[PDB]
Amino acid sequence: GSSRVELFKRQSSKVPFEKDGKVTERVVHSFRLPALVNVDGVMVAIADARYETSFDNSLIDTVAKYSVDDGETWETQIAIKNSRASSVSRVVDPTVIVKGNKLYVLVGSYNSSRSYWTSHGDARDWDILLAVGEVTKSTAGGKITASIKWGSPVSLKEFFPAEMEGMHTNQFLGGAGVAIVASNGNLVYPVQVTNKKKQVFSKIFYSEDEGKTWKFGKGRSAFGCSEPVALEWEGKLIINTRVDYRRRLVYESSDMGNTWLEAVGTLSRVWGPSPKSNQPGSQSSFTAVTIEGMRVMLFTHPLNFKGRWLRDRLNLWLTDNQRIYNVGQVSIGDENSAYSSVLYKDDKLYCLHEINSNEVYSLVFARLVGELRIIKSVLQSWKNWDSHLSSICTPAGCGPAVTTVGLVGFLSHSATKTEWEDAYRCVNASTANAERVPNGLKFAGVGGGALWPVSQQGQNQRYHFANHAFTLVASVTIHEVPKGASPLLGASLDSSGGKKLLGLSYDKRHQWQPIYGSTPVTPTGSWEMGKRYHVVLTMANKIGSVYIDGEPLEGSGQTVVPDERTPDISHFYVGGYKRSGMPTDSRVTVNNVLLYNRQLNAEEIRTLFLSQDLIGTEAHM
Repeated sequence: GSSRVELFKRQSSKVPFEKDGKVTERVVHSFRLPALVNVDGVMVAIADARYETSFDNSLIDTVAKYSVDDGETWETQIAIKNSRASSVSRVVDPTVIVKGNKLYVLVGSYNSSRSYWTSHGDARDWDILLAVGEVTKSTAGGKITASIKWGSPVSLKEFFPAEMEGMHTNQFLGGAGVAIVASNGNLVYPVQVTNKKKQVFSKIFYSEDEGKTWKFGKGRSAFGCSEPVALEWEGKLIINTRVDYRRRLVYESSDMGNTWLEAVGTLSRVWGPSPKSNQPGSQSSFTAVTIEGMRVMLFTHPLNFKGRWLRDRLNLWLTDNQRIYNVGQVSIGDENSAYSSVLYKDDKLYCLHEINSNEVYSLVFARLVGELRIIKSVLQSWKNWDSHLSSICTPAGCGPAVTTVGLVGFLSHSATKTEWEDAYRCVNASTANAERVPNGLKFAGVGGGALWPVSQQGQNQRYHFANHAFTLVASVTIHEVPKGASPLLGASLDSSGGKKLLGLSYDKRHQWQPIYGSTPVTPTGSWEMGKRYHVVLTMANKIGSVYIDGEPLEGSGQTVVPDERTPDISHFYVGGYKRSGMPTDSRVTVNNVLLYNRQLNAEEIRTLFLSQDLIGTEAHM
């Protein structure tokens, strides 16, 4: 269904180049840095127009295209022009906010420097400009048209302090793409800033007065975070950052960037910049939108299988801040496709992104028909499994409802010869020696069990939250007394399962063996063969607990990770290690595995234990 047109056409599309009072249509080398938004039904595409070469330090104006026929035709204009002082004069990384009929565009402007802004030792070639574009629509003679009056840029330099906590400032740019209007009316731009030590960091730069004046939040990301892109979610700014050669860092701020906290329990470090997460990162589109009644976030980044800056394979992601789903590749085949901008308008999905051959960049305008289709299906799957659980009439008359808050994965009835199927469709677990049973799998034999990947997910690690906090729940039944300690459930630190963050085993004397990190295991309680047991493992604040049938076990509530270090879980193991190299034999049935991104409370745990017979997806198929 999806279709595209080369909309900003390299070495071809012309723009009105204005110098010293004179305007001429001028062909442009390369187009980059797409920003695609909506203003009262008017579609607006803003970007770099790189006249002579794709090189960063060269002649660049900020181009605008606009369409009132959902992008079948466009008008073309230059939104902002550089100073024309020299052949490297340039306005850069145009960052857009829409509020009412106004386009607020923020750009760096450089007169003559022949080096990348980040390499600079002073602020002698730099200024930070804001220009406002006023969109007007007309209905003359029954023809819907639009026009945009671009005001003169204004310097916001007076608003950049010489100092921030522990440093002296140098320069700052917007993070590019599209920024936002906060619910309180504030213009909010995430910004990339340099200090005299040449560190790059990201901040929140905001206006409470329609851009008259600006202020910076006192807080900041870690050093090395550039081109931040932001959105607002349940009252907080979520600042999504690029870190060259490292996983992307994601932050949350509830007070206009005054205080920043890494989004460890949701989105930070999920997205790698390449298969080995050892290459340059990218600009990313990141918006919060509503689709079929559901508030969600869309996020794009290229997979960069090729490496360096080529950045092939622009991929789109969908999240409700709990589950994270891979929509798929937006770009075509293995073309280089780095920067992008996703717009949801009148229930249609679009993307303006780069394609680059031989360092010559064009921007394509794609109708993401196939992608939105996949999105709605996944979203209806989410709403409906949350509804299922939610509608359950818990035992003690109706009890407290089963929590879906923070629930990320659900392994139940649906299964396959070699995979166990996630109800929320994001991450399946692989299985071995498993026979299907109502709402679960029956496992047996050395090498049996199911593995639910964490770090093993690869480049994009959606369960990364597990290192900071989680609750893994399951119903289990043991079918033979073991010859020795054998596994049922757990979070493994290494490939085997031999090193465990937190886990439950069972032994030859019919006692439970909970494993807390590397602490010596002390057996406890009692279990009978053939009895269905409820198991819950929680982990939070470096403390681990293990519950059976709703009550904690012996020693529950122990430290499982040293103060200093952050864990790096490899996978969860269910009903065995799923490893041929591991000598144990778990003859067990696991049903309804649940995974939450927080430690459930007493009550939630009791509820789940009481409703084990009801959550299973067998009929609700």
